[PDB]
Amino acid sequence: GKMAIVISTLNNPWFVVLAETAKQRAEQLGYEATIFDSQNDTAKESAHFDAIIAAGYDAIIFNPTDADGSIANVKRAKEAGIPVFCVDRGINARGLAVAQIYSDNYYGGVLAGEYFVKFLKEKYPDAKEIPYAELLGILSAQPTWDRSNGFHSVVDQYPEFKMVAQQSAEFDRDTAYKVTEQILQAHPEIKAIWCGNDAMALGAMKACEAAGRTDIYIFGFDGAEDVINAIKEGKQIVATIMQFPKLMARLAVEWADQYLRGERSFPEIVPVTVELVTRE
Repeated sequence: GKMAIVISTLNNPWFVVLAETAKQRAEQLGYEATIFDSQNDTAKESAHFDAIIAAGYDAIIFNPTDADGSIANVKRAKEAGIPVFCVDRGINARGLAVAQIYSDNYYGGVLAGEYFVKFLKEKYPDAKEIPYAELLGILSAQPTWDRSNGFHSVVDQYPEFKMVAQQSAEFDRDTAYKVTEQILQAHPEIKAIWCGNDAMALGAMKACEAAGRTDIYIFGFDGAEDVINAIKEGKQIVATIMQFPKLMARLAVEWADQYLRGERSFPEIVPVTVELVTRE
């Protein structure tokens, strides 16, 4: 059998790992697999779907370019009797894809908020107020808000923690440096910074270092090598959340295999868990 891997782009290592891992796993499970690159263009994606259908692929492993724009493509595959398993990104429709597998950003935010409170209440057990800042990801991106909302679902229950600044740094390291530099001038009372990803945590740390604010504790998300090393080295970044993209890609392929072997009972919306990383 053959599986088509339709990836949103290959211009970012995150997506390359997803596509290549899926192809590898399909081959391990005895299938042929081919990667199709949509190049962040829903029209290119649509053309790939039509080619894939015409060529009679047995399953599609899909990373959509747009949660709305990609719906019609999955519907055409469904009408052609080709099962679709989404990975990393989803579509805003049910009953079309067999399953939509994604990293549990909301739960990661919950884990991060829990540790934020644990760590900071250990450092500051008596403080009436623990002011902090939040760096958001890209405002239009679902992961931005799943992470932030998860964090706040925990931290907002502890009124002593006071968010005195909240701003996007675009999931970007250099932007986070600039934004953090400004936040430190405007809100020097902060004791901590919660960051929607590791790139932004690294930028925040460099801004803190430049300001001599080595006392401020920083919390991130992704499990990037540089942040894991910073945490392990006892730097002021003290936590992150590890994601498992290879497990996500492999799960989509494994479920596709299971489906072709006759299984039909799959949940449609499928979070793949994440894990807290700390000094200790």
